[PDB]
Amino acid sequence: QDAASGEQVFKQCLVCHSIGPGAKNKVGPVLNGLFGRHSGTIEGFAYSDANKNSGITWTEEVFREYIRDPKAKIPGTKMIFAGVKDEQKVSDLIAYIKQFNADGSKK
Ligand code: HEC
Repeated sequence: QDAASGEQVFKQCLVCHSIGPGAKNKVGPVLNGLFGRHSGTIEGFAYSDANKNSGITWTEEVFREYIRDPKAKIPGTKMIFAGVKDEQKVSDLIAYIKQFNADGSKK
């Protein structure tokens, strides 16, 4: 979707997550290079067993389902957040996050 627009939806996430150059782990783990990565693998982040042992691979479709209702997808997750219900917002959000490489540089 529209990355400029996803940047604004990302503000809800920024409180707990970093993205971009120099991103560091906070309440939540860095989101650089998210798509394609296996859940619970950012080094130095203390993941819940619920996330670490889930066996999830972060594809766009799986991100989509998770973000609408995190607790429904990963019961017991430390990510206590109501989710993003709006379809367009999710599509924008995806566009924004997809811009980043694992190192925080922009594709
Ligand atoms: C604090 C109140 C959070 C907000 C707001 C958002 N996230 Fe989050 N996120 C948070 C925690 C504590 C964790 C770890 C969960 C655990 O159970 O260990 C997470 C995790 C994620 C993940 C999975 C990451 C992985 O490496 O597997 C994703 C994909 C994720 N968070 C995305 C995300 C987005 C897109 C948000 C904005 C809508 C967002 N989170 C908000 C804490 C918090």
